[PDB]
Amino acid sequence: RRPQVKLTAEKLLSDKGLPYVLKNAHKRIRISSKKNSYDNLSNIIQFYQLWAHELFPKAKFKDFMKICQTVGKTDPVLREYRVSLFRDEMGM
Amino acid sequence: SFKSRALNHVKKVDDVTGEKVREAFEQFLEDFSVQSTEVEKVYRAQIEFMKIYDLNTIYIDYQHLSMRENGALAMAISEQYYRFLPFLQKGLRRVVRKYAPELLNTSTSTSPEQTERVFQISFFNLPTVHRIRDIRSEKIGSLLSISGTVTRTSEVRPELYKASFTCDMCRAIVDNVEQSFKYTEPTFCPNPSCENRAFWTLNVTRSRFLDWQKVRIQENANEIPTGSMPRTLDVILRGDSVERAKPGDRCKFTGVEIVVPDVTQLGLPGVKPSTTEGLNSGVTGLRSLGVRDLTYKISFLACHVISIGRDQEVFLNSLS
Amino acid sequence: AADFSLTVLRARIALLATAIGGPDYTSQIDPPPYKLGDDCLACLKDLKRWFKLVDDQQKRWDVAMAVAEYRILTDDLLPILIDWENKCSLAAKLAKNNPDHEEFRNKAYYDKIALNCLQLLVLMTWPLIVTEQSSSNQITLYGELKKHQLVYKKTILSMESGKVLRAAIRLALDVIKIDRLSRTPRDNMVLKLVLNFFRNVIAIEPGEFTINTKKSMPKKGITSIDTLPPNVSMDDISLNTVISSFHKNKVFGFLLTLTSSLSKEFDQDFINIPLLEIMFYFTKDVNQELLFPTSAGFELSKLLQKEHQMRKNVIKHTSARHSRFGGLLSIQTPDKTRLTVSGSQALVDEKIALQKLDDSKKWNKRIIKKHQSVAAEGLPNSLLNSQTGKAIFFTESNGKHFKEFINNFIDSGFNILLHSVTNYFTTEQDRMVTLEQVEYLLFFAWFVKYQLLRSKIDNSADIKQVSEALKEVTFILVSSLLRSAYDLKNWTVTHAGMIAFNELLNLVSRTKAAQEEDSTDIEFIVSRLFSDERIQLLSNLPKIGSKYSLQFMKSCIELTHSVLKVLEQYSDDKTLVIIEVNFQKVQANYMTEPVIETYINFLERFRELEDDSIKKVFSFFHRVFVQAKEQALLFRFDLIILLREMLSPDGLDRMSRSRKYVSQFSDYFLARLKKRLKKSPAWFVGLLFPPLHNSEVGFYQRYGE
Amino acid sequence: IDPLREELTLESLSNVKANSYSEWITQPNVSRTIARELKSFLLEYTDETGRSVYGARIRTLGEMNSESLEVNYRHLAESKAILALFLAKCPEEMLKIFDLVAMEATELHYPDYARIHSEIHVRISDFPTIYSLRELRESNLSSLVRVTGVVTRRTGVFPQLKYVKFNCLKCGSILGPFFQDSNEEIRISFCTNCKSKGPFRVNGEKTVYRNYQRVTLQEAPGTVPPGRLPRHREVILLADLVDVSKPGEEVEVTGIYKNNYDGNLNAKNGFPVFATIIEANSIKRREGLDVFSWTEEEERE
DNA sequence: TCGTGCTGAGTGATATCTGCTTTGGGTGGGTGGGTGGGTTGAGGCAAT
DNA sequence: GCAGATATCACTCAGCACGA
Ligand SMILES: [Zn+2]
Ligand SMILES: [Zn+2]
Repeated sequence: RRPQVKLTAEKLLSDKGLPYVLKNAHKRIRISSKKNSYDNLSNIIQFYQLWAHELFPKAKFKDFMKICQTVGKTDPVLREYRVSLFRDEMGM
Repeated sequence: SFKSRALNHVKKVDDVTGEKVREAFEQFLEDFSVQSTEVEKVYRAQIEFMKIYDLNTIYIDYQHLSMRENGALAMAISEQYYRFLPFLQKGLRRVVRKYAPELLNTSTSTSPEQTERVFQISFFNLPTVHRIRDIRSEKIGSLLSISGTVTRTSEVRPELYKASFTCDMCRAIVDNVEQSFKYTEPTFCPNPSCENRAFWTLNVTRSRFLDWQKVRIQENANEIPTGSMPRTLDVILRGDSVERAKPGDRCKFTGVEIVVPDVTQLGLPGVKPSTTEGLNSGVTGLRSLGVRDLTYKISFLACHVISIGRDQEVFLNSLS
Repeated sequence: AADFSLTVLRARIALLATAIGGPDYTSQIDPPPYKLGDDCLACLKDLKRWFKLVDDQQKRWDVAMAVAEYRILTDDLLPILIDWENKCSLAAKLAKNNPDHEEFRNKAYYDKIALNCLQLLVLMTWPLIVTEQSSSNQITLYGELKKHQLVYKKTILSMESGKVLRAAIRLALDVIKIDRLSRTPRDNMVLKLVLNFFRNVIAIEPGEFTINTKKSMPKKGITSIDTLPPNVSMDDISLNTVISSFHKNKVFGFLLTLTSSLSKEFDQDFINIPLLEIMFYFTKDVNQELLFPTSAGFELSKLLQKEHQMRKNVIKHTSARHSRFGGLLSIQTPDKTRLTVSGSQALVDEKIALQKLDDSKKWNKRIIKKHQSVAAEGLPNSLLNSQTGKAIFFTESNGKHFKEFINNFIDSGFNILLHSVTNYFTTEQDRMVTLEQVEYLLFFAWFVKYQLLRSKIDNSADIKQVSEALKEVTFILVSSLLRSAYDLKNWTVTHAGMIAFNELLNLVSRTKAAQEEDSTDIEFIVSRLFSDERIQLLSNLPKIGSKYSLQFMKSCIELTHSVLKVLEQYSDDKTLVIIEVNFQKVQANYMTEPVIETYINFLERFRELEDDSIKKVFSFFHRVFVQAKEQALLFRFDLIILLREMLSPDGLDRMSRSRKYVSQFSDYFLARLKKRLKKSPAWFVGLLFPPLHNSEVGFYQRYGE
Repeated sequence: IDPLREELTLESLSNVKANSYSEWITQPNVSRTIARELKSFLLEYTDETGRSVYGARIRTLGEMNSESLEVNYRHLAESKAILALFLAKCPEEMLKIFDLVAMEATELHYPDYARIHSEIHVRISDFPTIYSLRELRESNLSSLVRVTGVVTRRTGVFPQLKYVKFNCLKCGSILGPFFQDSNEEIRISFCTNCKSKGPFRVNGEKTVYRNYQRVTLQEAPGTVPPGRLPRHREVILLADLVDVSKPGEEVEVTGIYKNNYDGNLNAKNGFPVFATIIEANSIKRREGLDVFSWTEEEERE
């Protein structure tokens, strides 16, 4: 009767998602030599889990990562953009 | 013709700590000895005594357990007794096989009724004795001794130990089903082709039963605070320790403090489900309890019991 | 009619059973001996005919079930067999005391009866395999027959302290006594029968729980998978009881004599496969680690100390107050929105709050695990499907006897047996069935591993006792079997061959290390086993291993580590030639995304893993990270989650050896990742999706330049 | 020759080849052998004087139109020990076979006796082993036991179905005949005609009933150790045994000690406990039978 | 070296279904109602 | 009309082999 919510390229490419990550990802995340490795890993996973929950509350963190892997493998439009970001850096 | 999948017993994860405790218990039961007036193996001699006289229960002194192996074995058995009890029985059975093979089986014509002997381990001489008021929920599943006065004694009843069912569709057999607290029936038929899942018939002839007696005890009067209602408790006796406690007298029990759930909520065939003013609400969430809540009630499984308080030739023989 | 026919068959079998004989209760002697009926041999022949006509030709098993239902084996055959053994013992006593004394009236009759009972027992203890062509009747009567065979094994090992084994040994002595050149085919048949009897006794193991799957899993679910008879417990049929009974009856001596004299006093066609299968079954589940290390008290104290640490770590997550105390937390995310998390412990620690928010989610992504039981392909339970850690516990005496027996065999006749088996099956490569291949490879691998461990532990023993392991013919046979298995997609034999190849590599490396001068001969063998096709196959093996069982992945890890070690050693020592082999290109062939995926999937089960496996996986991780500088491969997200899970207080034990490697690898990976991320902002998104394969930006993506 | 018609010997019966006694007895050949041996014992047993005791007993049974043939356990043990052992270990099936054999023997003397009564129950009189309500344990389940006590309760006489015949509600199919155990009600969880798990009902107005009564047996006050609680059980009396005792009597009950699943007990106690009751096979009052009774010879004195 | 169409498999939501009482007892009441039913007897204690 | 326990059907997804 109702199509299942699914992590499509459209949601990822929306303002919330990859654009949000590129906007503010280095400022919030911070790996410090003084702090232990566990704390830095916790901080990184803390940022990414919050972003995923804001974007895709449906799936847990590990499931979100696996779905992201599959989508990146499949979707061509996602590949287009992923190549594009790298291309801009080569330009820079 | 049909689709089937198989689960292998070797896939099970074994308990390393349980096996280590089993080995330690076996070693203690084997090599332990006490200096007499000569030195003799107390427990090997006891096992020989049982073999000759056909006894099920083997009494073990707790002080001996504490003495050996730096007391680690004693700590393991006392702190967590419900967990380690099966492993102790396995070790006892292995030792019996090693030394007295014939004791394992139950004892003009042949008799096919040769069932496995259900050994029972009795612990006594605990360094400390508690009271009914000192019983707490922090020590559920621990080996402890209590004292009280027998106020009632229910009749001896048979308790379903290991059932054996037959499918109503293909007339198969499923044996060695463990009953925890209620009438438990199998779920999946072992036959790959059969589709039966909830229709079974109990084989009352091939099953096994244990003697069961419930004894109520109240705290001794002198121990009670002035002008206070005595607190009662329920004690369960099994095996050879039935009809040992008697009404009125004062006895010392040793065993494991267990907690009995409200079996009606869990689901009993035939039966229907179901001071404090609604505050005694149990725990909910299980799939079996779709919307109902489970409340608990403390009890006591006792393995040892002690009674605190014809012609000339018969008496003379007793006298040394 | 069919039901009436079954009833008539059961009645006839019961009547035959009552006609075999019975205890002589009339006699005053009341260890009641089992007297024999006037036509006992007639009943034995009738039962043999029943088996032949019904069980095999008609593709049925009702006859076996009928025989078991009336306790024919446990109440008749064992009595006559043990009484025959006792009578022979008395006869030998009389003969030794006085040569003229001869009281064995109808001696020939007694021997024929004993042989018939032994053959019947062997027939009743044959392995049961379920195949696709088996009839529905053959399928519906599997569990019952398995339970009956378990009861048979228990009675065999228990009745009169297992004197049945002594009787079989006595038959073996009677057979061997006659001269080699005077031996007729019947004697070889009897020897094969005895060996098959021993194999059947050792092999019997509990069956498997098969359940119909026509409809969905009920919410009640599976309650138990116990598949034991009523009166039989696990310890009764455990290998410990088998070892104890064999030692008490002096069974190991017979096998030692048979193997020692092979190729000097016996034929090889009726001997090789029986002993080979017997010894594969003997070490089917044994783990060599247990063999080579009160002690129980110290181990119990250590385990209790570990459990106490685990409990302390768990206590940190539990609330001091009761469940219904209450307390709601509202954690606000940076985008001005707050999510509510309950629980007292979530108030103080943010990590616990986030973790609970994660767990509260209900939807779970699919995980499909299609696995086939060994019984489906007609293979027995062994290291292939058993847990990595499942250890059979032995008593001190039984373990000592097992060690002594294995040591004597290896010192005596392992080489001759291996030579005979490998020659025979090189003559007969084509018709090999999966069972024989798996058994032979597993036997080879187990014995080589045990010899390696013994050599490492002590120098008193010698390493040449496994000389046939390095012999060329065995290596060619193993390689051919592995290649055929890979070509035909037979994963079980593939796993067995992987284990065997790992063991061969360990052996070759150890022998080269021991004596480098004599390794010039060894240098010949290595050139063969590193062929281009073989190198490609080994490189591809890890790639496919990702979507398979844990044991297969463990074997992949082991084989990869051994291959890398041997290749590095040989490249460093001299110029490796199969085409000169450079370590760089072979290393590059091993750096691929599927390999890393397989490794990550393996390390996901670190809780059930051992220290050595963790050390090896992290050694390979270090190799990929540093030696080749391919950090882009490991810049994934599953690795980050796994690292945090393992370094968490509730994860891998803090006071553990592996934690040092985990911490070092973390530190290094985090430092390098921070450097790269600072250099390349785009990697903030690359951590999620797999690496590109685009020529324009692939080089920049991977190497950053 | 039909294999099912073959009969074993007497000695072979002692040699048991089966998991349990009931399985051994239920086998066709063993059943036929047991029937033959019981018939021989009934038709060939003689006392010191040589009089055929059971012939006269059967004649008297026919004279009074009674449906009970009292059999002495000692005579059976002396004649065929194995049969006595089987009867002690497995009372239900042995008693069924004995009832059939006794109905054949009775028809031997009175050919048309089937018209008067169709079933002649066999009652064991003197069981050597005597138990008490205190010493009964799980090992005595499903075996013949002789106990002594005093009746302290009794219920009225009611008819109980002896052969039931159920029916379905989805398809309306009617199930076959069954045997109604005195302790547990017949339960059906699946049909055979429509083969559905739907509800059921009791139908087949044609049925054969039997009398049924229940009494509460309590331990004799004297036998109870000093100041201990007496132990009581419930005894079920079927046809031919109802109204054989009234409250305040000392009786000896020989019967089968059976058990069955009771949901109420499990819910109450909290453990899997089964209710137990004794299915009476013979009731006697508690020298001889009665001193007050006199004989024709005494009346002359 | 690799991309995509076909397939078996398994949950999710939804269809029918039984049940909607239940129960002996005064801290479940009598505005829930008797067509849902409840029929002691000994022993202890205040009043006198 | 209403809540709960139960079983039915339909739809969509990850693996597989071949062809490009
Ligand atoms: Zn079934
Ligand atoms: Zn029907």
